[PDB]
Amino acid sequence: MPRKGPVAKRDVLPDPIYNSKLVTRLINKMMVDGKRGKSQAILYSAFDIIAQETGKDPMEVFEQAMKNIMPLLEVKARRVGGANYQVPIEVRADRRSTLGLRWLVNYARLRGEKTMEVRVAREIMDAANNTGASVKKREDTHKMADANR
Amino acid sequence: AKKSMIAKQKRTPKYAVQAYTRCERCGRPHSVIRKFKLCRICFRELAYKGQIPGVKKASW
Amino acid sequence: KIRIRLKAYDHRILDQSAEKIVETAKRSGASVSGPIPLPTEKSIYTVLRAVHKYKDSREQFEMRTHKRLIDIVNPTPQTVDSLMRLDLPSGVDIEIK
Amino acid sequence: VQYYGTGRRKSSVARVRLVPGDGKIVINNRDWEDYIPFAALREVIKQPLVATETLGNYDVLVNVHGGGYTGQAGAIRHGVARALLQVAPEYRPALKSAGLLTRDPRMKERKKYGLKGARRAPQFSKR
Amino acid sequence: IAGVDVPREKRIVISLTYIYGIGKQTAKEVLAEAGVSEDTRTRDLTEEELGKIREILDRIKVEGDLRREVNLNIKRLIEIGSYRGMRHRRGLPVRGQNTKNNARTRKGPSKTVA
Amino acid sequence: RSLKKGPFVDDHLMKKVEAAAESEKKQVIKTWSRRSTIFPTFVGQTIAVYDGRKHVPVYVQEDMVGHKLGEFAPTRTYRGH
RNA sequence: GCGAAGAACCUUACCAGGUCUUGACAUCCUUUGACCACUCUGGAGACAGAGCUUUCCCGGGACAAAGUGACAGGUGGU
RNA sequence: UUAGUUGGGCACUCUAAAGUGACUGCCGGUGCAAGCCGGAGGAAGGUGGGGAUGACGUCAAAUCAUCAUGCCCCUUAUGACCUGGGCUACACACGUGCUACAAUGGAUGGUACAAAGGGUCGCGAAGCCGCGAGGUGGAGCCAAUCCCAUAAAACCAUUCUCAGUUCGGAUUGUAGGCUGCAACUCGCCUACAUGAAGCCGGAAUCGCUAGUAAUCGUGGAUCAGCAUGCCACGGUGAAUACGU
Ligand SMILES: [Mg+2]
Ligand SMILES: [Mg+2]
Ligand SMILES: [Mg+2]
Ligand SMILES: [Mg+2]
Ligand SMILES: [Mg+2]
Ligand SMILES: [Mg+2]
Ligand SMILES: [Mg+2]
Ligand SMILES: [Mg+2]
Ligand SMILES: [Mg+2]
Ligand SMILES: [Mg+2]
Ligand SMILES: [Mg+2]
Ligand SMILES: [Mg+2]
Ligand SMILES: [Mg+2]
Ligand SMILES: [Mg+2]
Ligand SMILES: [Mg+2]
Ligand SMILES: [Mg+2]
Ligand SMILES: [Mg+2]
Ligand SMILES: [Mg+2]
Ligand SMILES: [Mg+2]
Ligand SMILES: [Mg+2]
Ligand SMILES: [Mg+2]
Ligand SMILES: [Mg+2]
Ligand SMILES: [Mg+2]
Ligand SMILES: [Mg+2]
Ligand SMILES: [Mg+2]
Ligand SMILES: [Mg+2]
Ligand SMILES: [Mg+2]
Ligand SMILES: [Mg+2]
Ligand SMILES: [Mg+2]
Ligand SMILES: [Mg+2]
Ligand SMILES: [Mg+2]
Ligand SMILES: [Mg+2]
Ligand SMILES: [Mg+2]
Ligand SMILES: [Mg+2]
Ligand SMILES: [Mg+2]
Ligand SMILES: [Mg+2]
Ligand SMILES: [Mg+2]
Ligand SMILES: [Mg+2]
Ligand SMILES: [Mg+2]
Ligand SMILES: [Mg+2]
Ligand SMILES: [Mg+2]
Ligand SMILES: [Mg+2]
Ligand SMILES: [Mg+2]
Ligand SMILES: [Mg+2]
Ligand SMILES: [Mg+2]
Ligand SMILES: [Mg+2]
Ligand SMILES: [Mg+2]
Ligand SMILES: [Mg+2]
Ligand SMILES: [Mg+2]
Ligand SMILES: [Mg+2]
Ligand SMILES: [Mg+2]
Ligand SMILES: [Mg+2]
Ligand SMILES: [Mg+2]
Ligand SMILES: [Mg+2]
Ligand SMILES: [Mg+2]
Ligand SMILES: [Mg+2]
Ligand SMILES: [Mg+2]
Ligand SMILES: [Mg+2]
Ligand SMILES: [Mg+2]
Ligand SMILES: [Mg+2]
Ligand SMILES: [Mg+2]
Ligand SMILES: [Mg+2]
Ligand SMILES: [Mg+2]
Ligand SMILES: [Mg+2]
Ligand SMILES: [Mg+2]
Ligand SMILES: [Mg+2]
Ligand SMILES: [Mg+2]
Ligand SMILES: [Mg+2]
Ligand SMILES: [Mg+2]
Ligand SMILES: [Mg+2]
Ligand SMILES: [Mg+2]
Ligand SMILES: [Mg+2]
Ligand SMILES: [Mg+2]
Ligand SMILES: [Mg+2]
Ligand SMILES: [Mg+2]
Ligand SMILES: [Mg+2]
Ligand SMILES: [Zn+2]
Repeated sequence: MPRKGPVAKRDVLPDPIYNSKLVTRLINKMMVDGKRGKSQAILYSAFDIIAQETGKDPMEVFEQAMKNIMPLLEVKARRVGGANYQVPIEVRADRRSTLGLRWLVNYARLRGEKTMEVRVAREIMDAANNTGASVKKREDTHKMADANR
Repeated sequence: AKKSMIAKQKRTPKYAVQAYTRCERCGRPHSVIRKFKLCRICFRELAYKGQIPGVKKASW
Repeated sequence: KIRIRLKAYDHRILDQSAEKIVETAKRSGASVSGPIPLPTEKSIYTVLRAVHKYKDSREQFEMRTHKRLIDIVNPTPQTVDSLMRLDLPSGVDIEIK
Repeated sequence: VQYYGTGRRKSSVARVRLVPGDGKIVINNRDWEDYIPFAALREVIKQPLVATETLGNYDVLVNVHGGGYTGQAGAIRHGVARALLQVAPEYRPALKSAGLLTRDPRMKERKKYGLKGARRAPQFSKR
Repeated sequence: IAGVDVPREKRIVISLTYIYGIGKQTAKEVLAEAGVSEDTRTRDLTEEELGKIREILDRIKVEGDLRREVNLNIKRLIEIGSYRGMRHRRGLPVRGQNTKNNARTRKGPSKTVA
Repeated sequence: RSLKKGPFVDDHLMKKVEAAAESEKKQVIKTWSRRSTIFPTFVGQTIAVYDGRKHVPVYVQEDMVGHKLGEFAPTRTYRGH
């Protein structure tokens, strides 16, 4: 079966305001229908809310949250003897950050406030204190891997 | 019924909106382009022969 | 103050005709402004390839018109006579204003 | 006393002109904050003047047409980068280090018959 | 209040929309010729100004008036034996819509799968 | 004519087949003009309208004015599958 | 969302009713050579009935009305 | 000058003919070599992006209805003319699509930025009238000149505040507009009223590897009128590929 080998990787650009690529990846992950400006302004407003409430720069808060919601073990399906079973596996760094951002946005869209800036800010603040929907998502993933070790 | 169809199409209609177009080589009613008065099939074959000036197979 | 528009389906014979007109006007007259290339215009005709079925198999044909514009500023009787007496090739269309 | 550059991006083309002055950016006889009311676009436009340390020594007057606003900004950036390249040869490495001299070659592809887009294909069903 | 009890939390326009026979632009025109602004809530209406609203609404056909009118309109078509009367009786699309498939607002939920 | 060109009635139907039935008007009118508007002066008479096969006789009442002559002669037959 | 890059009439090949038979469309034949167009009457229309009417050119030819075949005419089947 | 308007000039974009330019050509590693991984310069780097281009053969695959044709049938009819109807039927099942189920949103006001195309028995401006679809009017155009032609998403203010609702628009009632001899069966569009299902969809299944998918508008052929279809054009613009 074909695939001819490893492929190149995308090269994102640092954000014009917060000079980091991870902010750009978060903005891309929140994007809908190719509307960069909307998600970009939403992220800027959410970081404004963060800086207003916590009182410190939003970048270290964001990095603490991401470090707090990145996974280590994950469950993958293996087909042996005609049956499929879940098994533990360790993520690479790229997949680590990918899962972190995916869960962050997925469980920030499912909160219960009026706007999206508030939802994103509250999710980030919760993740910075080891609490929230995104935090438990990596807690069970650690649990699910152990129960099938 | 084909020669009667062609003859009726050539005749002046009872009303102006009665009139329609047919390919001038083969009396075909559908798919008639009206810069050439040709249906798609006659158009294609005459274009391959090289007898429609200016038109050539489009690569772009 | 004399305008000439030339239009054809290919640029080789039309290039020859335009250059020849410029040569004759320069010979029998005094002045001429070089041939300005007007934008070519192309039209596309998409046609079903089969006779009965097969919508998804098609064929494009195209038709391009090439244009040039020439001006003579110093008009003299010899220039007008020579320009009107030229025998351009068939397939090249000339319009003099 | 004038350094000229031509930028292009997508279907946008920009005539950028650079004259010694104070830092006044002019776009289509309109102010550069009135023409571009966002901020990241201004950052990407003034990247070429920040890569080298010559941000506030020049005025740029630009003349853009074609494409959309991000295309406007990309064409302006390319034009000012080329104008700075004209100002002094020694700017050539720095502008090359950030990829500000490359004219971006990717342009919108072609609609193909039998498909709904360049690559999008109709929905398939065995039965 | 005005024919019926319109909601009291909302604006006057949106509350007036709750009367049968009044939509959006008719509500705007009512509040325009009634000398009343439209950002004021329904709770904040006075008695004279609401009375002008009542006075204004008496010249428009609303609730049972319109229901009787439309019912008579349908009944005439039914009882003169027209085509639209037949369509009204059988519960099929009245305009020229196609019924080979997909006419469900008139035929109701998909009936017994044969 | 759904415009301000006036209403439409086909001339052979009205001219002297409707305006001519003024004395002893007790007979039917056969017509193929399904497309004619029922004028106010049509009322009282019975017109036989072609439906594709047969001439269905319709007796013009007071409420039929403004409708088309063919609304009262269905073309398709269908009885409960 | 296939022939169909356009089914209200026409398209139209299907059905009902009303009509035609060298014919709606071609070559030759025999007499006449410009026939057609237009007005009114009847009819749903095709079609019939009266008047003004048809101006070939240089024996040739393409057009044109009448009568008759030799023939035409089939989106009929494989 | 209301204005690139007028004068003036090809400087710059642009237009279109002829050339140049990219070849693992140079450097390091690896290999016996082909080649593979990185590096320089360059607008572009590994057949740069995309088209047209479909070998020998397979399926008695599709088409006697685009055309042509052997053989077999009809010939006061299986040929020919006309008006009306039907191809639009409706208990239901399947295929391909469009619109939504709302706050990354709805309504109102302001306000930027395209490309590719069509126009002479044609496109149709300004001004005036109408709530609107439209009417009237006739300018400029056989067009890099004039018209179609308002781009829409995006952005800025005010409001709504999670509600089957200021979501959603089906369905139905009345009054109209155009094209056409004619709009009932059976056209498209508008105004006011009405305000259905629908809270992101089960087992399952489809497309897509980059200016792609996703999303927003624009033009054209057919065409008196009629497209959510087809064919093209640009605006904004991702995620992921460990591996067989
Ligand atoms: Mg990648
Ligand atoms: Mg951007
Ligand atoms: Mg034939
Ligand atoms: Mg037609
Ligand atoms: Mg075609
Ligand atoms: Mg074909
Ligand atoms: Mg196929
Ligand atoms: Mg191909
Ligand atoms: Mg300028
Ligand atoms: Mg400008
Ligand atoms: Mg300026
Ligand atoms: Mg200006
Ligand atoms: Mg451009
Ligand atoms: Mg193609
Ligand atoms: Mg398709
Ligand atoms: Mg399909
Ligand atoms: Mg399936
Ligand atoms: Mg009706
Ligand atoms: Mg109706
Ligand atoms: Mg319909
Ligand atoms: Mg129907
Ligand atoms: Mg339907
Ligand atoms: Mg159907
Ligand atoms: Mg059917
Ligand atoms: Mg269906
Ligand atoms: Mg319905
Ligand atoms: Mg039954
Ligand atoms: Mg398809
Ligand atoms: Mg059909
Ligand atoms: Mg018929
Ligand atoms: Mg035969
Ligand atoms: Mg056989
Ligand atoms: Mg160019
Ligand atoms: Mg390299
Ligand atoms: Mg490209
Ligand atoms: Mg190539
Ligand atoms: Mg077979
Ligand atoms: Mg097969
Ligand atoms: Mg088969
Ligand atoms: Mg078969
Ligand atoms: Mg045959
Ligand atoms: Mg045949
Ligand atoms: Mg067939
Ligand atoms: Mg057949
Ligand atoms: Mg056919
Ligand atoms: Mg029926
Ligand atoms: Mg589609
Ligand atoms: Mg959609
Ligand atoms: Mg709404
Ligand atoms: Mg707006
Ligand atoms: Mg613009
Ligand atoms: Mg243009
Ligand atoms: Mg058009
Ligand atoms: Mg248009
Ligand atoms: Mg436009
Ligand atoms: Mg509800
Ligand atoms: Mg409706
Ligand atoms: Mg209707
Ligand atoms: Mg209709
Ligand atoms: Mg309404
Ligand atoms: Mg109701
Ligand atoms: Mg419900
Ligand atoms: Mg809800
Ligand atoms: Mg798939
Ligand atoms: Mg691929
Ligand atoms: Mg879309
Ligand atoms: Mg939309
Ligand atoms: Mg659109
Ligand atoms: Mg679209
Ligand atoms: Mg459009
Ligand atoms: Mg269109
Ligand atoms: Mg049209
Ligand atoms: Mg469409
Ligand atoms: Mg429509
Ligand atoms: Mg679409
Ligand atoms: Mg792969
Ligand atoms: Zn043909």
